[PDB]
Amino acid sequence: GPEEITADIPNVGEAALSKLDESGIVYIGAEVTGGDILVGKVTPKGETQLTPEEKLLRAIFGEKASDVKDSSLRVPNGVSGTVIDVQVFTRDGVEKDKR
Amino acid sequence: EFLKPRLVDIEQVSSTHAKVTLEPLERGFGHTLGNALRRILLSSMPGCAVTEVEIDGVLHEYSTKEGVQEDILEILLNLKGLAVRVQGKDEVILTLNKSGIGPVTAADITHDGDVEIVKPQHVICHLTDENASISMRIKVQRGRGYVPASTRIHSEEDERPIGRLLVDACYSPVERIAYNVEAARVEQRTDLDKLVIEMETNGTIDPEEAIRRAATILAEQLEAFVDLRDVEFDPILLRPVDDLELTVRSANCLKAEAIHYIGDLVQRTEVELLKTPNLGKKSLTEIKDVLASRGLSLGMRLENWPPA
Amino acid sequence: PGVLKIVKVYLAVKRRIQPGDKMAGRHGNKGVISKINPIEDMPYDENGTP
Repeated sequence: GPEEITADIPNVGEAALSKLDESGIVYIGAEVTGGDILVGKVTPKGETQLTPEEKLLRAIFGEKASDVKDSSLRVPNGVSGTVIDVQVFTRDGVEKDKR
Repeated sequence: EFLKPRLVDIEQVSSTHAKVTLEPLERGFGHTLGNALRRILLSSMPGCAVTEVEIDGVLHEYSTKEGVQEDILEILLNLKGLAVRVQGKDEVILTLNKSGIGPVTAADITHDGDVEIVKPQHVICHLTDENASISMRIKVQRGRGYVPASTRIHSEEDERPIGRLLVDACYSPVERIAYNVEAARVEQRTDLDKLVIEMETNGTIDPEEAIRRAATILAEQLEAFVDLRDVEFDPILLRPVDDLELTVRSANCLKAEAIHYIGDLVQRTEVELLKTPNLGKKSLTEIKDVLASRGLSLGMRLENWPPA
Repeated sequence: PGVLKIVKVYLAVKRRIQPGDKMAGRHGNKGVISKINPIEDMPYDENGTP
């Protein structure tokens, strides 16, 4: 399927979501260091056999039940400093990003 | 039998330049006192400097504001040279707002209660159109030495909102200081020495007060010489033994072996406690099972064991 | 065709001078810094400029 990007990333605490907007990329001017998450990108996974364990997982948790993976770009080691710009570009036809 | 220096004939050349004279001095003490005072004054002098700022529309230091003639990075550099004098407080906030055409200087900073701007012609930005405005909030602090913005971390205990600009702090009002040694004018004494200390600050400190501060710092440092003389940490450990919900049979066995603490049990490797009477192969598994639940496997090695 | 949407992020880091950093003139003389001495230890002329 498609690799949509959004702020809502499963299995990541509210501490790492402090510096992301409604689209899923860091605010301009946020001072970053270490390995903080920069872009929230999800990669779909394949599953078509809804076993009862997966059924109860989807019942107690969200509809996806964290099936999707999280291929989110992180700050590489030894790199610090405030962000400057974000350069989102969109393919024609698809709904444009909020920013 | 040593003459005491008296701070006399202090004269001021300009708003920054200053000359302090120490009339009575002995043979070799002039250079000693001059060097000590110069090093003390250049190293550690209290002063006020801008710590962080907040401009209305900016997000970081690497941006620009429409209508101003300088980058935000440049504006921080012109602000770093701003010198203020605060009385009775240490976290004074200096808010300035200006609109129109022409340079914006420190003279238009809002008149706070007790804050004296040494020079009011210190330009910090320029405006270039009639309808643009600049609104910033400057925070000044009091310190002792050079404190870079990057080094400090305690200021990040409470999260800084995006928009708070961090600027380095110098805190040292003394920029240049030199001393000179001449012969005193006293003729009744055979030969006497006088010392004059040319001091150039940014106008934030009084030269006499600066000399007094250096002298008291030196005296307090020397106070330590006038009387020489002188001639199991983890919370999971150190817990009561009867907290692992063991069986009745293990309770008496541990008491006989005198395992009264959790950490004593974890230090026993599997080949040696089996020799204990009536330990039980299945019961031994129970002790291993409950200790594996806490993540404490048998066979660890400690170094120091306090009684408590 | 395989790419649906792209995002790029830029960082800005200020590198203050420090002992290991290399400094050179424009006459073939170079070198690495060895120590950032305080102001009060640098040699000073008669007027006191270090």
